[PDB]
Amino acid sequence: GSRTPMYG
Amino acid sequence: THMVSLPEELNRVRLSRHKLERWCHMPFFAKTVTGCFVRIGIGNHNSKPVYRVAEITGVVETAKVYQLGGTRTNKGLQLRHGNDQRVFRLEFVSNQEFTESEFMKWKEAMFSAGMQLPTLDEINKKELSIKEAL
Repeated sequence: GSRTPMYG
Repeated sequence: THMVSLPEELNRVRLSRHKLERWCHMPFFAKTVTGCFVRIGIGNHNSKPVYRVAEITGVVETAKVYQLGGTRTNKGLQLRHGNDQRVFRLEFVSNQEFTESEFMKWKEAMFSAGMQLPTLDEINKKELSIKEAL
C-alpha cells in the first residue's frame, strides 16, 4: 500500500 | 450484556484513511465518524512505526490547511486512548487493521484509566448505521 506517515 | 473483546469486533467500526479521505468534504462527516475508531500512527520507536487504537470523539480544526491524499483540509480528529486525548491530522490514520497486541494494549489502557469499554451492541449498531447511510 501507500505508507502511513508517523506523527512527529 | 457483552463487551468488546476481540480486534475483529472493533475492526467493524475502524475507519481507514481512504474512507476518511472519501468522506472528509461530506456534510455529516462529524456525525458519521464520531464514535468510530481508528488505527493511528503516533510515531516511531527505534525507527519503526508504532500504532494505537483510538476512538474518534469529535472533529476539530487544525492550525494549518494540509495536504491529505489529493485534496486539502483543515480537519483534525479528536482522538481518545484511555485518558489520553489528542488531535491528529487524518494523514496519520492507517489503512491496516488492528493487531491483537494493539487491541490488548488498548484494553489494558482502558482498564488502567477506569474507562468503560464499548459493548458489542453499540459497535454493531454504529456499523449498521454507517452501512445504511452509504
